[PDB]
Amino acid sequence: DQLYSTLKSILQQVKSHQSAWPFMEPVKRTEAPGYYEVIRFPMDLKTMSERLKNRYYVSKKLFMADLQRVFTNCKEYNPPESEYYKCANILEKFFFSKIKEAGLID
Ligand SMILES: CN1CCC[C@@H](Nc2nc3cc[nH]c3c(=O)n2C)C1
Repeated sequence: DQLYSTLKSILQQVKSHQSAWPFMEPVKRTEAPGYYEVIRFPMDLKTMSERLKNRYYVSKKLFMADLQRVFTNCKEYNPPESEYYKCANILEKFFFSKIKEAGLID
């Protein structure tokens, strides 16, 4: 499917970005105790990859929602001057640029 091919490319490019390291896998309780009592809807790029392979992203408004949740979770949990917050904004920019290059639209 062409939609699948585009999203996989976009996601793979996001996963390769230098600023994607805080979001590759789910937050661990060891890394942030009590995280999962504040962030009701966790999301990460591994979870997104599996969701892509399982064919859950039948639309753009969907792939966007999951990836945006990653950023909003980080901005809600962390302060603006932490490296996690900084990484979210850098990666968000890159993401939106990649969305434009592909002309991905609803
Ligand atoms: C799998 N692990 C590897 C290590 C980094 C972790 N991601 C992460 N950790 C902390 C700690 C405080 N705030 C955050 C945060 O916002 N994030 C996204 C994911």
